[PDB]
Amino acid sequence: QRPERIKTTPYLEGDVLSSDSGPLLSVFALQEIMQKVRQVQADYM
Amino acid sequence: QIILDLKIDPGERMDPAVRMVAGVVGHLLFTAGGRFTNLTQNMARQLDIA
Amino acid sequence: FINKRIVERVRVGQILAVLNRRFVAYKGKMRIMDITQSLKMGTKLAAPTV
Amino acid sequence: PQLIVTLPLNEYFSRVGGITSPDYKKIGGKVIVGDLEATGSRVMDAAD
Amino acid sequence: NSTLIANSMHNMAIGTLMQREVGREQPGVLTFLSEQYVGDDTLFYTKL
Repeated sequence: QRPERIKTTPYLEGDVLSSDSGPLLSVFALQEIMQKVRQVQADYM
Repeated sequence: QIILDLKIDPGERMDPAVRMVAGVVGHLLFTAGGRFTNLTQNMARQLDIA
Repeated sequence: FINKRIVERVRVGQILAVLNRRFVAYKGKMRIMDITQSLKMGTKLAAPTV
Repeated sequence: PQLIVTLPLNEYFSRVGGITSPDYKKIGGKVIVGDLEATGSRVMDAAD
Repeated sequence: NSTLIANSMHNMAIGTLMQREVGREQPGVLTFLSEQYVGDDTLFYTKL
């Protein structure tokens, strides 16, 4: 349907490692920011 | 809107060759040009040292 | 004999006449933290070995 | 089939005298299995 | 055919996790100078 994903040579073909999406990455970023700020506030007075 | 920075953790030890190769890679993986940037100045200094 | 104002008879009209010091305070919506211990946070770099 | 793969490691870990510092890269000296009674005296080899 | 190697190697992993966690939770209090793995037995020479 989309011509830019047509692969004619095995150079661009490879194994699949993992997969992610937007609804996971958004909460992941929020969790990372909150964990960082909590750790910084906890480590010092 | 998102800027990277170097993280250090005293509880781990690693091969320094990994740091050298990472310093090589970081000079052609990221962008720090005159329009925008992807990394902090401290990380740029660390990559230059590596 | 001591040349100090330890106890003084004061009228009610001049109770608040001792307000002459300038005090500076910080907002409650901002945080104050001590980062003295942050000066020792660092890691060493090992020399490569063959 | 187990031997076919696991023989070289049993051979390799028999050596002694490695460095056991946590910051050293090689993990060969960390394992003390096999590093016992190589001298033949209990008092001599356990002086650490 | 690889019981001792697997056991000592697993203990190496366990000790690595122990060092990581004790470094993370309480930084600078304890420094590991030597780690020793044999069988299920584990030994540490550290500075307090």
